[PDB]
Order: sequence, then C-alpha cells, then structure tokens
Amino acid sequence: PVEFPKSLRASSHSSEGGTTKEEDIYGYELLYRSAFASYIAPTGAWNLVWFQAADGSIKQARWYGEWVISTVLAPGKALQGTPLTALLWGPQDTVRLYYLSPQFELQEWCWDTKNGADNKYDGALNAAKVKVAPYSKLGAVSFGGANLRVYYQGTNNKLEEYTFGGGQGWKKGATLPGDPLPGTYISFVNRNKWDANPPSIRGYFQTVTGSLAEQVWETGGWRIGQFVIPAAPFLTPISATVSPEKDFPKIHVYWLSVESTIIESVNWHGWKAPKQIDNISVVKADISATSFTRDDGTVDVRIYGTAQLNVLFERIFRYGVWEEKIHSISVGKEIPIEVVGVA
Amino acid sequence: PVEFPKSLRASSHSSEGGTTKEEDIYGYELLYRSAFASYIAPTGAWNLVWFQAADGSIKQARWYGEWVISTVLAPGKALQGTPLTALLWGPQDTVRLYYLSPQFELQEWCWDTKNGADNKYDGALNAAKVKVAPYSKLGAVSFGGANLRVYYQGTNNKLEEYTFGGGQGWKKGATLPGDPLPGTYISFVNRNKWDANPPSIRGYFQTVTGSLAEQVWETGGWRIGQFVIPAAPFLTPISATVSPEKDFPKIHVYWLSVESTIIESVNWHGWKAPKQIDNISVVKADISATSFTRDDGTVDVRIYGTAQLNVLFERIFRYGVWEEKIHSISVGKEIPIEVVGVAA
Ligand SMILES: C[C@@H]1O[C@@H](O)[C@@H](O)[C@H](O)[C@@H]1O
Ligand SMILES: C[C@@H]1O[C@@H](O)[C@@H](O)[C@H](O)[C@@H]1O
Ligand SMILES: C[C@@H]1O[C@H](O)[C@@H](O)[C@H](O)[C@@H]1O
Ligand SMILES: C[C@@H]1O[C@H](O)[C@@H](O)[C@H](O)[C@@H]1O
Ligand SMILES: C[C@@H]1O[C@H](O)[C@@H](O)[C@H](O)[C@@H]1O
Ligand SMILES: C[C@@H]1O[C@H](O)[C@@H](O)[C@H](O)[C@@H]1O
Repeated sequence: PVEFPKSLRASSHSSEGGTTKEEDIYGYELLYRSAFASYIAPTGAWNLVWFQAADGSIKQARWYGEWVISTVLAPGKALQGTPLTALLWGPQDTVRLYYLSPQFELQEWCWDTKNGADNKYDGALNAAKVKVAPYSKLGAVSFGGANLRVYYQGTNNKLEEYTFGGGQGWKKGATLPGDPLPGTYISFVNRNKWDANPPSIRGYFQTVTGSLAEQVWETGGWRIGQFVIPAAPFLTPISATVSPEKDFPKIHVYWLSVESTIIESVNWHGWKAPKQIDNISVVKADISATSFTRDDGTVDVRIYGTAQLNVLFERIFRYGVWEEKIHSISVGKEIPIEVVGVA
Repeated sequence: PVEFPKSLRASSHSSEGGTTKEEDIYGYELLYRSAFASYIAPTGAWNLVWFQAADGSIKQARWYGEWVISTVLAPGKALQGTPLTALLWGPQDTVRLYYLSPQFELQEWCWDTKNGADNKYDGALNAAKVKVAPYSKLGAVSFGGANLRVYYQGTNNKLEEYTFGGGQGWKKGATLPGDPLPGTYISFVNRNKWDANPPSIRGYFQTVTGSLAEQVWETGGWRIGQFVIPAAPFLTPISATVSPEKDFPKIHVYWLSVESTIIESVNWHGWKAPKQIDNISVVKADISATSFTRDDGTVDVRIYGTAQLNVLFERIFRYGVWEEKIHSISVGKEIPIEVVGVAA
C-alpha cells in the first residue's frame, strides 16, 4: 500500500479519526497537481472545468447530464504546469481561458457560442507577448460585456493587470499594491453583474509574510482591502467566487489549512470567520471555485481540485449545505491503490 | 507568518518537539520542487549538483572550498519540471546529465574535461528522439568507461533501458521486469567500479501497490531483487548511491516517510533495517544522493534536495554521523519568512 498520515482523512470513506485502511484512485493521465479553472452556468444548467493532462494538453470537462471530456489545446501550447483561469459572459455564451505558453507569455483561448455559433480560436492576447514571472498564477474578470482584465505576477513579483476593451485592444493596466509572495496563488472576482459598468473587483493573494490579503478596485483606483488572514500555509491554493445572495454579492474565498483541508471565508454584509468546509485532506494543489444564484436567491458553490491520490474532485454546496458525497470526474486511465494510515 | 504542522520540524533550528515559531528561507529562483542530480568526486575533493531554476534553465552548483553557481542549459532546453540524473567517470573528468525536452524526449548534456579540455555540448542521445511517458523520471549508470545505460518509464509504464557503447551508438536496451507506479521516482546504481566490466546494476522504484522494489542486473539478465519495502508514501522521492566499504559495495537507498523525513536502508553483506537519518521534514520533492570512500575506509554520503520553505539543502554523513547542521546552497534571490507551527 501507500502510506498516508494517520491523523488525516484521505477520502469521504476514511475512518472518522483519520485514515486507517482504504482504497484510493490514481488517475495518471491527469497532470499531478494540475491547475484548474471552472465556470458553472449562471442558470446552473451546465458546468465547465479546464485542467492539464499528463501529456501537457489542456482539456475540458463539460457537464450537461453527464461529464464529457475534450481537448481544447494540443501539447506544445501550454507550459507544463501552466496556471489556468476562465471567464464566462453574455450571460453564458462567451468563454475565455487564460494560460501560459512554455515561454511564460500570457495566452488566451476563445470559445464563442453567441446565437448558436461554436467557434474556438486563439485570442488576440497572444500577439501582445506579455512575459510574466515563470511561477505566476492567473486571475481574470469581465464587465460591461467584453471588457476584460487579466491578472498575473510580473517578473518583479508585483501583481499586474492587462486590459481589453473600448476598441483599444490589449493594453497594460494597473500595477497593484501590496507585496505578493513570489508564486502566490491568485483569484479575482467581480462583485457586480457581468453586463454592469463599473465593476467591483476583488483579488485574493498571499503576501511575502505568509498572510492572505485582498486587492480592491472601485472607481478611483486600487487599494488593499480589509480581508486579512494573518497566517496560511506556504503557497496555499486560493480560489474565490461571488454570486448575489438575496440581492447582495456573496464572496466566497477558499484556501487550504495545514492539514490540506479547505477553509472558507464568506463576505456578505461583512466578513464571517473562516471555517473548514469538510475534514478531508485534498492534494495541496490548485483549486477552482464557481457559483450561481438560484431563483430563491440562495447561492450554490462548486469546488474542483485534486483529491487523493490523483483524481479531479467536485465538492457541492447546495441548498445551504456541503453535500457529503464528493464526486470524482474521470479524465483517463486509473489504478486503485491501497492506502494505510501511519503515525 | 506561514503555517506549518506543529508536530513536524521545518529546520535544524526548529524546537525540539516540532515547529513553534522560527524563520525559514524561500529561494524563489529555484524551481519549486526542482529535480536534483549530483555527483561527488570519488576523491571527495569537489562536488557537482544540478537543478532547475524558476525560469526553466538547468544550473550547476560546484563545490571546491565554496559553492559556485553556473548555468548549463538555457531556458527552452528542458521540460518545466524535468527529471535529472548524472554520470561521472574517467575517473572524474567526463560528465553526462540526462533530462527531458519539453516534448518528453530523452536529452543528454555532455561536459568533457579530459586532456585539459572544457567542452560542453548536446549528446548523441538527442538525435534518437526517444519519447518517454510525460511523468517519467530518469536513472543512469556507466561501466567500462563509456558504456552508458539510461533508464526511463515508457508510455505503458514499464521501466525501459537505452544503451550506448561498443561502437553501436545509442540503441534500445532491455524492458525491465515488474509493475512500476506511473510517475515513480527511480534511481539506478552500479555496484562495480566505473572502469570495471561487467557492471552490477541495481534500480530502485515504487510499484503500483505503493511498495518499493529493486531491479537487478547481473550477467545473465534482469530480475526483481530482494529489496522490498511493503509500503511507502505515494510518489515518494527515491535516491540511491553506492561506494565500496572494506572491499564490498555499500548500497544506500533513501526515500521519504509520511512525515517527509528521510529514511535510509543500507545493503552491505545483507540489508539493514530502514532508519530515519534525521527528524527534519523536507519538502516532498526529488532528492539526490552521492557518496565516496574516505581515506580512512569509511563511506561519506551527501544528500541534496528541497528544504523548507524552498532552498537547496545539503545533508552530510561524515565520520559515521549525520551532521546536525544542515546547510543551504543559495541559487538566487531569497526572502525570509516567519513560520508558525499550527495544530489541527
Ligand atoms: C473579447 C475579445 O474576443 C476576441 O476578439 C479575442 O481575440 C480578444 O482577445 C478578446 O477576448
Ligand atoms: C560517451 C558519449 O559521448 C559523446 O559522444 C556523446 O555524444 C554520446 O551520446 C555519449 O555520451
Ligand atoms: C476597471 C478599471 O479599468 C481601468 O481601465 C483600469 O486602468 C483599472 O485598473 C481597472 O481595471
Ligand atoms: C466587499 C468589501 O469591500 C471592501 O472594500 C473590502 O475592504 C472588504 O474586505 C470587502 O471586499
Ligand atoms: C549491462 C547489460 O548490457 C546489455 O547490453 C544490456 O542488454 C543489458 O540490459 C544490460 O544493460
Ligand atoms: C546486493 C544484493 O544483490 C541481490 O541480488 C539483491 O537481491 C539484493 O536485494 C541486493 O541488491
């Protein structure tokens, strides 16, 4: 078997106090510690997830009744271990996916489905040849329709913005405040609706001290926000998602504990205390959160990432509870391996 | 600060019972969880270590009184996250470093210093265009001088060999026995001397059950050896090294515990029980061991790898003890970060 810390739970079926003996799955055609991007339709009707296969291609898992796997970018397009982040607007007929080339330049994949189209193509961002820090992660927001903002870590470790809109094409945007940890995970959200202008932008990142911090944009410019987590694991995965709950934006910020369990902090008329959503240890690796608002005004959340041993998980927050069934989405060949908890 | 499990020690200056509050270093120009290859001179006079920088270049740290950093392969030569493994012979004037291209093909960097030369160049292996599983690690041995063997994982997850020698150039060698874990770390050693022929080859790897296993070559062919560890962490780093002690090969096999501490098992007239060499938790990431026989007949070992938060460590076994002070080798810009031990 493989050994796992006996104090940690590797799966939903682990013993109550930690792993004793169980079987877990290794999906070896998923890149180990793959990046993840995702977007659930604002209607909740379908889901998109993007990830990197072991062979370096970028793939898509689309849910509509069942999951269907496809390849969106061939090997050679993306850095091995590229970050990923996605946009969806229209409300839901226009998709963009951002990634890094093997030369650490921003790249964009486009999927247009407006009016029944189905056009996939390389975006104009590629031609700007924007070089980023080689360990940069990526975030992005959209507003007013097709006004786009892409966030990355520059070579001097500051967070930086690139902009699209107004007929200008892609142009350098702001340099953000704060002192980001080199290689920090980042996640940016727009609290205002996809068609509204101005946006209300929040970004979450880890600082050089290890704390988690918040970027805030409102008209007038960028500032460091009130969200402060004094300590978090080194290079903790971070992902945030926002949707309106009872007509007020509900921000959900997710990161990992030292036990590699998922911690959530919610902003909704103020920040609520961080709380662990479940006690199952995920692989310490990129996660991706997405959300939508039901007709009753409540907000569903989905989180994707890597579960032990190497499987794509889906965690579901629905009707106000985290569901005990955590799903796995197969992306290729798999082997089952016995796991034993060791002290 | 950053949070770290309070039951684990992040450094040699951590509190006796774990991490409480301390400062640790982040070298952000070292690729996070870089691969490592290494070779100490058989005289012990100098040391070579290779690693991947954040920009994807492959660099070298050479010790002779002090460490000197130099770049050997520019960005674009190597897969981001490439494995690395090295050969040294002549006894100590000819170096080969194996890595993967961004298209998952075996590559070879050559450094020839015989006759006072200083030639660095791409090896003939590159032209064979040997595609490997994208998660493959790499091992290699040399014997009889320039008879080379390179070990990798093929697309069906078997371990495979490529050979060089006999005027035949590079050719496909054996397919090895056993059922290797996809992406297993691998480490191959020659129990016989660099200028002896035939070799006596051992390779250490993790199987689909999670156990650790051993490949054996002796005249007659390949077989699965007697070294078995029934359970080990998933995708545990593995590195082995051999040097003679009292005229018999001393194999040292290193892997990680679930606490990410380094475990050693020695073979020398039989296998000895595995034992933890120190109680400091490394980053669970590639390690690289090397060894030489000291003038008093004892065997020195050096291990390189990633220590918290992201620095290149050197662990030293010398005069029969693992030295308590674990060094770091700077490879670029660094920042200090406070670390606090936290409970569940
Ligand atoms: C909204 C715009 O759509 C296409 O024109 C892309 O080429 C641009 O880069 C941008 O994504
Ligand atoms: C020993 C041999 O040295 C050089 O000729 C290389 O090009 C070969 O690939 C091999 O390493
Ligand atoms: C919404 C704002 O649009 C402006 O053009 C940018 O300069 C700001 O940084 C921000 O993205
Ligand atoms: C919605 C709130 O906006 C403010 O500007 C921030 O300081 C808070 O942390 C939060 O994001
Ligand atoms: C030492 C032996 O040399 C032979 O040529 C190879 O076929 C074997 O696999 C092994 O490497
Ligand atoms: C040196 C010994 O040779 C034998 O063949 C192997 O079975 C042992 O595990 C060990 O390597």
